[PDB]
Amino acid sequence: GEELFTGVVPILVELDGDVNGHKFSVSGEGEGDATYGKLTLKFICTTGKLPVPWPTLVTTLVQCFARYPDHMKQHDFFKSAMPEGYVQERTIFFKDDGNYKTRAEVKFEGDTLVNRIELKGIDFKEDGNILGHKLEYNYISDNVYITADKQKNGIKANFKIRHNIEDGGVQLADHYQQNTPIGDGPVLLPDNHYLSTQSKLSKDPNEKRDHMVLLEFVTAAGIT
Repeated sequence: GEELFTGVVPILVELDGDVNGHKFSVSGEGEGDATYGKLTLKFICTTGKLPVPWPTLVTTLVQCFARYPDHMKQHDFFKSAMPEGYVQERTIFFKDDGNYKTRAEVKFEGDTLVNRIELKGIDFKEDGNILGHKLEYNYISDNVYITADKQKNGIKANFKIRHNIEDGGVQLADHYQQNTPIGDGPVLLPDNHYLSTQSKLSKDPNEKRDHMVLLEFVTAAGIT
């Protein structure tokens, strides 16, 4: 499975979302180079204006592109599930606001790594930081804490994203994650570790559609 990642791999992302009844879709394209933990992606809202902030979608919109140090390669669940892929599910609780629930299938379609996602958001405040578009657009950086889930032959993870708000404050997004293989072959069930992830958000100055450019680095850590 890891052999599929030694070079540059094209990526396609497709998301359908509904947040407090606001429906939208996002498409993305780019490439990943797991040797360097490196992702370059561009996302477009294909239905018009995105009804939530782009930064709140970053985590939802391919952790198989993590750089695992040589000494940790036996702990890389994500690549070990390929090419058949895995189901990635989250609940994302926005403190003092609504939540997202997401279900994605991440797998190869030929030579392209595809992430197909459905997102449902409920209980948001119409004037909160999310539906009110009060978040900064710049960077997200944090650590994804992974543990084995022997019962689903997969993994769980938990992490926090501390989104900066335009007034100087913070909007916390508490993430709970589960991944389960699609296929029936052996997978690597890891010791506890984390992915150190840095996402840089930008705009394509020639792009008139509502969009997000992402440069991301993802590195496994936490084992000696």
